Amino acid sequence: DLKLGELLLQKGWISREALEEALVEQEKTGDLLGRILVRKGLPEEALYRALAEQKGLEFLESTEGIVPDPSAALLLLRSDALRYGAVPIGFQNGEVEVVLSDPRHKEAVAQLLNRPARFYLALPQAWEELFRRAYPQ
Amino acid sequence: QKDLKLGELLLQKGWISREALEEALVEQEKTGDLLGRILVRKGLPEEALYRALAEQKGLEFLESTEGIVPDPSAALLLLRSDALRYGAVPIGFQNGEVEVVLSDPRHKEAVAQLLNRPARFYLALPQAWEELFRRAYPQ
Ligand SMILES: Nc1nc2c(ncn2[C@@H]2O[C@@H]3COP(=O)(O)O[C@H]4[C@@H](O)[C@H](n5cnc6c(=O)[nH]c(N)nc65)O[C@@H]4COP(=O)(O)O[C@H]3[C@H]2O)c(=O)[nH]1
Ligand SMILES: Nc1nc2c(ncn2[C@@H]2O[C@@H]3COP(=O)(O)O[C@H]4[C@@H](O)[C@H](n5cnc6c(=O)[nH]c(N)nc65)O[C@@H]4COP(=O)(O)O[C@H]3[C@H]2O)c(=O)[nH]1
Repeated sequence: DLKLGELLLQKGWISREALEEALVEQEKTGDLLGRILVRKGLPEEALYRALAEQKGLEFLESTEGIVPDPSAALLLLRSDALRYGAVPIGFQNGEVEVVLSDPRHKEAVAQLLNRPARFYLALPQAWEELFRRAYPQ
Repeated sequence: QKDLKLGELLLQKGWISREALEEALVEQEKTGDLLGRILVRKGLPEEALYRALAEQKGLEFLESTEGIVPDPSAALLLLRSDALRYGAVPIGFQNGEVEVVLSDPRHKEAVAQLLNRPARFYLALPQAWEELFRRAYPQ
């Protein structure tokens, strides 16, 4: 499995020197590598596609057409949906479809859901819009 | 940003190296291929090409067309044959401008002259463009 910097280097979004400079910057700042690269010109959508590939998620370019199934939303308390950044939106072939806000949360969410699931990843605004739709207050 | 060449823009953005751009331009010297086509074939992400080309012609790059509900009244402003020939899908209206999604930034001027009215242009990747076209203009 590839690290994020290598995935992006291979794709050609960043240069070798750019990756080295970002890693050197991270040694002093503690920032996530992805945030540094985005600040230096990596599109956020390109970052998220690479992070999705690294964790076996499907990146969703848009959430606007999703109609959240209330039956699926039942599988997480709203408080858990927010804290874990996970919106169950529906079912497909006996799996619950779940949209994550952060690929790092895949494992924690999957363990908790404890059932076959298909994981998606969405950018922060599209995720928030989808979350409010599925879990209205 | 509208005054820079494609290579310069990609260099400025950190998406191409000076070496890669030199190679591509020298090969174009012999082949006459479109420059972005050469760069992509040598490994430039197609989306990096489209983002730079969008900046160059003042177009808004669309990461996705899947959330667009094409307004049938805007689609009337182009015959289907023109929509496909010019690679332009009129999708709606905002503030008295028509919103138009292009498949190729090089066609912006020809579409603008034809529409003859205030317009807001977008650029979408080929697959995303074709999907939107077929929705706005079923056969
Ligand atoms: N939601 C979100 N998640 C992000 C972001 N950036 C990175 N991640 C994810 O969070 C994990 C920790 O990244 P890190 O703090 O930068 O720590 C990274 C980084 O310090 C470092 N390193 C990362 N990439 C490379 C590389 O290409 N070459 C070398 N030599 N070291 C790398 O290894 C550590 C683990 O790398 P990864 O396996 O890829 O695991 C990454 C990656 O899965 C972001 O902006 N947003
Ligand atoms: N849909 C689409 N459009 C594309 C593509 N590649 C380039 N274009 C666009 O089409 C125009 C013609 O580019 P070209 O035939 O390769 O002709 C180019 C190229 O031969 C050359 N040249 C291009 N970039 C550079 C550069 O950075 N430095 C130098 N010295 N010469 C360049 O100057 C000419 C004008 O360049 P531009 O102003 O950028 O104008 C470009 C650019 O707007 C593509 O792959 N797909």
